[PDB]
Amino acid sequence: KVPELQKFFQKADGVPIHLKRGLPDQMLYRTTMALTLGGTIYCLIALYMASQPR
Amino acid sequence: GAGANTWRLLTFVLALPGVALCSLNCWMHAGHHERPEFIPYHHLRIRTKPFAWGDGNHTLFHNPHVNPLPTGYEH
Amino acid sequence: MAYPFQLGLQDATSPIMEELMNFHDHTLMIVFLISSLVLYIISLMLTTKLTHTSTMDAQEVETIWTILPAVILIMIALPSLRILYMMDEINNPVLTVKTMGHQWYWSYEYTDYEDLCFDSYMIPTNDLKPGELRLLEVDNRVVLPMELPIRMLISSEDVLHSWAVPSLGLKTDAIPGRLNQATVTSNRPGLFYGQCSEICGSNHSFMPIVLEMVPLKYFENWSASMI
Amino acid sequence: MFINRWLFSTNHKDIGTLYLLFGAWAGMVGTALSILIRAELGQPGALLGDDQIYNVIVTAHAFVMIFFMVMPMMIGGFGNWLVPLMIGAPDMAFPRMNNMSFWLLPPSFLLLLASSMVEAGAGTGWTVYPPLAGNLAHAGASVDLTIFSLHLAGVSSILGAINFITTIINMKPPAMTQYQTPLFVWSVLITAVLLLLSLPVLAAGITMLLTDRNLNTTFFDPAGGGDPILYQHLFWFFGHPEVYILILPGFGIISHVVTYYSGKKEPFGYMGMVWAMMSIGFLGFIVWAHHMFTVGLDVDTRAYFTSATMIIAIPTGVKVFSWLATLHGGNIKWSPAMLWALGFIFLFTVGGLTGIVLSNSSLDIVLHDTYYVVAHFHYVLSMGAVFAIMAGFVHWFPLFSGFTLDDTWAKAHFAIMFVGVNMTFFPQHFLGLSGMPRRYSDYPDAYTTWNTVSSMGSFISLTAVLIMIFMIWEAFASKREVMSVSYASTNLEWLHGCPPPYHTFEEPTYVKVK
Amino acid sequence: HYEEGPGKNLPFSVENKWRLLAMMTVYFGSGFAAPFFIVRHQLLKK
Amino acid sequence: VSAKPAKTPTSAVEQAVGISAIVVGFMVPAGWVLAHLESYKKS
Amino acid sequence: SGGGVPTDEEQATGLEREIMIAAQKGLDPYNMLPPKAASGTKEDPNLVPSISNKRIVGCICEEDNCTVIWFWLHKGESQRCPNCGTHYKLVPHQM
Amino acid sequence: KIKNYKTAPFDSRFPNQNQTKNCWQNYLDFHRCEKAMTAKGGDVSVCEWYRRVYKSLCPVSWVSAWDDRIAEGTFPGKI
Amino acid sequence: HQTHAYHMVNPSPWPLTGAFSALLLTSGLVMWFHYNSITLLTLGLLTNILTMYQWWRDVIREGTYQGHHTPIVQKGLRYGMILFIVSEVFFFAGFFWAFYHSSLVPTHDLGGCWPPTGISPLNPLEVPLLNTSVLLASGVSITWAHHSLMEGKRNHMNQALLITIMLGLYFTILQASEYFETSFSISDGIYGSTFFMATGFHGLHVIIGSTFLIVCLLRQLKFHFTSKHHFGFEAAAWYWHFVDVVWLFLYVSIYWWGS
Ligand code: HEA
Ligand code: HEA
Ligand code: CUA
Ligand SMILES: [Cu+2]
Ligand SMILES: [Mg+2]
Ligand code: NA
Ligand SMILES: [Zn+2]
Repeated sequence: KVPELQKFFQKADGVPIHLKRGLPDQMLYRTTMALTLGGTIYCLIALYMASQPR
Repeated sequence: GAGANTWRLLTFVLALPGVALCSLNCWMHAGHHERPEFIPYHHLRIRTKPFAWGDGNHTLFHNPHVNPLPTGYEH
Repeated sequence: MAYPFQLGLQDATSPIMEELMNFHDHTLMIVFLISSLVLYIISLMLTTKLTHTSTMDAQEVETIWTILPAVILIMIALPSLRILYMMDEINNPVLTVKTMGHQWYWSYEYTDYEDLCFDSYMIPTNDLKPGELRLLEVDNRVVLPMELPIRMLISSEDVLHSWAVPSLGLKTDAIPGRLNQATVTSNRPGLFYGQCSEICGSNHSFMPIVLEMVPLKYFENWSASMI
Repeated sequence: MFINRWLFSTNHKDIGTLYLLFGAWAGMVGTALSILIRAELGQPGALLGDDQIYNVIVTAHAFVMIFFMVMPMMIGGFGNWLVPLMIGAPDMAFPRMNNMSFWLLPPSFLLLLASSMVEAGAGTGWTVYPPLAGNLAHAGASVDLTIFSLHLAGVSSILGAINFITTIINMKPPAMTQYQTPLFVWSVLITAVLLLLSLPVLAAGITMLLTDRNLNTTFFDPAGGGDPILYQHLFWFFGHPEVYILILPGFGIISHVVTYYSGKKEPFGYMGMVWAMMSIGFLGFIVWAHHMFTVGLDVDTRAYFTSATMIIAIPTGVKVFSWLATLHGGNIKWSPAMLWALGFIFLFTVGGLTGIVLSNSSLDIVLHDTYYVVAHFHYVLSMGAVFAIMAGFVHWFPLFSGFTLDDTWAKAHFAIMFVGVNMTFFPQHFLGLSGMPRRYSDYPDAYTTWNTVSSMGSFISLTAVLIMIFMIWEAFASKREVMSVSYASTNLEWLHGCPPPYHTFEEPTYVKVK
Repeated sequence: HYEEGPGKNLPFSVENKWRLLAMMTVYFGSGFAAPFFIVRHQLLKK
Repeated sequence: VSAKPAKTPTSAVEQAVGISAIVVGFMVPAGWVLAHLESYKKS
Repeated sequence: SGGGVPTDEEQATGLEREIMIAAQKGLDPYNMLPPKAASGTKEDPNLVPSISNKRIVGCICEEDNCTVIWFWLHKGESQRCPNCGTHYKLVPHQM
Repeated sequence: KIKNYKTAPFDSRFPNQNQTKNCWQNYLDFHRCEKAMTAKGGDVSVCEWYRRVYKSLCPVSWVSAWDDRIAEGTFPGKI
Repeated sequence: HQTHAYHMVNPSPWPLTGAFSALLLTSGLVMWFHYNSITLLTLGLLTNILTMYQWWRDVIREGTYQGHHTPIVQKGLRYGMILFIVSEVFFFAGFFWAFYHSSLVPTHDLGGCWPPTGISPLNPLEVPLLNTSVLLASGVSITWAHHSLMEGKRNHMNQALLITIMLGLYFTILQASEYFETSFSISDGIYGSTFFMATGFHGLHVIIGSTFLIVCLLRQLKFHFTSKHHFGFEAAAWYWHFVDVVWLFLYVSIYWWGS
């Protein structure tokens, strides 16, 4: 199963190799970037809330 | 050097029988000791900042059979 | 203690700070010499119209180039090691005083005999008597006999402090759980002013040390009076 | 389009550009902190009140100027821009790790800013000595956020160091040796070696400090069995390698600038430069306890350590005298970067000589934590490293941007920069000799006058960097181009034009041995 | 492909002097004004 | 390094506006927060 | 127990396949080894192949010399080293 | 005797800057002399000089803490 | 085109995503130790595992399916891992220096002897020698695995890597089960602090090595490794030899000497 994935990944589509599989790599890349953006903004919200006293 | 069957023979003579023999040796020496009587030491069982899991006094691997709290043991 | 427009060090009272001052003059003369070399060469060799921009012998001057800074560093380092070994003799002291650096104040124990201890806090700026010094005057001055070897054991209760008097040439770390030793002597009586040199919180500027050095009979009278 | 070019970038020039931008921003943050410090020390009295907020400003000034101005700009920016251009490589070996190192840097900056914002404050000095940095004096989250800032910056610089060593050792043409490379390549090789050899020591040290703070260990608690002298040992075992890291790519930059603008084909004594840089790198690892001459060590230990300072004084003397020796008979072109390099030579000589005065433990009894130390480290850092950053920036701003700076404004900027730093840091020698300790928010009256003079000098340096910003804008307000560069045959980075294209060295260099 | 040439290898446009002057002064002024507002924050706390 | 004549050359007045813009944009916020410290100390 | 593990003469693909196929005939089109056919005269110059109209050429024209000197070399006749004068000629046809 | 003890002397076995081990070992040596000649039953005050050594050398907070832990029975030193 | 034999990487998000993931770990530890929040920390841990999975999966795609891995590239990756290993040497050496400075001169609060009074140390001749022998046997089995890889044996390789992985799992669960039933805790002075920090960091590194061995196994069962271009398995052998010589230094330093 390696030489036929070798045929699959040697394509001149111009797509980067982390969107070359089509659907599922695009799906978990989108979910990864969405959850890390949400985590970053909730991290800044948490840091700003911790900066203020009670 | 750079053989393949001689390394299988080497591991099947030395490594796994040695680990099995040491496992039997640690099995015949698998015996617990009694609980030592408790002295409230000061450089042992410190509490400066409480732990951030569960209650705050228990450690992460605190087995109550052997590990003492600063205020004695648990019953 | 310091006066306005002071350039050099505070002058010496202990013998140790006299040898430190003489060595400082020696090494600063050496620094002036080699800075004069560097400055005069860089002023010289950018101020010509002659040029030489071809292949040059890479290794033909390196023996003098290597032995001159080595011999000047040896000439620096030999009196450095001499005065470095001049602070670890057999002391055979007369008095032993213990200092503990508490949280932004000092505490003093004269407990060789008839245990005596007190605390030193700064006299505040609004509560200064006329003529006194801002940020350098304490409640209880720390009284010692003069021209005698005095052991001074320095520690702290909680954090890192630095018991320092510059004019006597003393600066020793006050480390919790650790007892460092200094020796202090004098040649003149009077008041000597130092302050903390290690970062110790929000009033780190606000702990001074005042060493009042008096004769032996007046130190005995003061020790009998304070107990 | 923008996101793939800059946020997802995988070539060295873009990452070097982002280094230059981030380090300029962080440097101006540090400059604001320095103006705040000299504003507290200007007149007697408390402009800010307590010493806690002043210590917060001092620690913030130290971390922001060390790990976020000289470190990323110097090592990352100049290495990423020039090292694959000097050795003729198309890119770095691991460009994704280089991009990760950049993008870990502003998390570390945000964590440092949040450490400053939390009401406890990390007012400990840049030495994070316990038990002051424990959970008793600083019970709070400021010291922990500081520790994680140092963790993130350390991981960034280990990744960059690994990438730099593999792209220098491996990505050369197969005919060139290691002794045919330019001098800045050697400086960043040795810098990356000491970076990955020194950074895990402070990583372990602040990890144990964190577990002492929040996991109830007694690594540095004297009431449990430890001692803070162990922390001092690990911290300075990193710490003197760190300042040699701060100064070595500056040595490479000034060697390149002095070689170029004098007209020379090569620096005088290339083998002497290479030997002295590896000697400084090898010998900075065994000199750390000159930072603890008052902790109460053995007298034999401090004798060994001051001898170690002398034998580390000799090879940088070889370097500075050979920098003098490569000015011999050269067509001295009076460029602004030449003025930065000559100011580097003189002021770094003065700072090193004051360090040699400090190197004697006998006088380090007197001058420990006074302002004499502050004058020493500012005459090396704030003059040598800053002047080398400015020399590299002025020399390679045609390469990075494509436009040439106005040299008249650059000479004026050097003039007021020199006046400002020299008037800032020369009375600190007298304040250290008189006996003002470090970390003080208020001083006695006898230290007033020099402090007043010193405060004035800081504002002049502000004017310097203010007009520096105008210089950059003036280049982009002029859009004057470059037809040609002189001495383009010896220097490889000038051979593709100004600025070089995105894809360089697709057809690599042709060099043969036989 | 990405732009190659003078002034285009930068993450910001340089085609106008005045908006780029405003960009530089707000970027470096935010840098210069961050620690001052931090010091204002711990003074305003207590 | 040779330099081309400027494609969009600035004059003296625009450089004066530029230096005044840098000075005012750097001295309004820091100067404003330094102009009253005792107001933050609950005057 | 037999083979099973493939050798890299059929499994390896792409650029690794290209350099392995070309390198077994003594050819290095992808520049991993220092080049050959060295003579500085104008009748037998130092030949350099390319895929474009010019190439950066680095001369170490005497041994134990630190600074390589770099110069662009274009098509046409044999240009010279800009301090020693060894002749370099460009033949841009390789792949 | 060795009395008229003005202060602590220069101990050649511990001549460096750190002086924790001097007062620590002198306090345990005083207690060990007390235990040894209480077991012997003789004049236990002949090593009273050793007592005055820790009067002069390490601070009264340390001595008070050590007295408290030896009164409760939480002394890590083996006496 | 491209005539240099170096590898040009496509634009990549996992620098940015892993960097902000590390930011989430640092802020999660701060919000856990001081404000007791788990959610940001777990979000960061998920972001690391997703970022590292995507990154190393794509490095697998370039190295195996697209053939960008020249000998110059493998030499560069070898240099990079060797430098990472040397960095971890100096990390564990800092921990060793902490333990040696702690135990060389015992302080007065401990009583002046190592071990301190009130603790019962683990004597080395019981079941720690079993886990030293387990790591040694795993090193021998991975050396047989590497030699069967170079020779061209497949089923011998599968048996060897399987026994290597299960002895690594046996080692980490044996260390964990012993540290359930140890007689002293993290708050039991400098001995407990040094011991538990050193053994916990070694346990984290051996579970990292076990995970790297597992992904090496599932790569090998999909025929990724050829007869000579098998740098992932060479990496597994190098990191495994690293982790058990580190454990040999821990067993000599802490368990045997002074206990
Ligand atoms: C750029 C960074 C840099 C550099 C290069 C150095 C270089 C040196 N440093 Fe320094 N140092 C710091 C940054 C740096 N330092 C910092 C940031 C601190 C503060 C740490 C703290 O907070 O405590 C510090 C602290 C510091 C101390 C602590 C003082 C104290 O705590 O009381 C000491 C002790 O002597 C010291 C010594 C030296 C020495 C001996 C050198 C030498 O390498 C200098 C040699 C350089 C030269 C240029 C001289 C060569 C020139 C010649 C002409 C030849 C001379 C030959 C003869 C005289 C014969 N440094
Ligand atoms: C990189 C290191 C660095 C630099 C540049 C500086 C620069 C300056 N430092 Fe700093 N300083 C330290 C590192 C540095 N310092 C450290 C490490 C301490 C010890 C902290 C402690 O006690 O723990 C310290 C301590 C320190 C104190 C001690 C406070 C106290 O203890 O009471 C003081 C006050 O006088 C001070 C002042 C200054 C001043 C007035 C400058 C001026 O030079 C400011 C002017 C600098 C610049 C303007 C930077 C140049 C940048 C540019 C020109 C822009 C670059 C951008 C491009 C090229 C695009 N410094
Ligand atoms: Cu005590 Cu500063
Ligand atoms: Cu140093
Ligand atoms: Mg100190
Ligand atoms: Na003030
Ligand atoms: Zn030639």
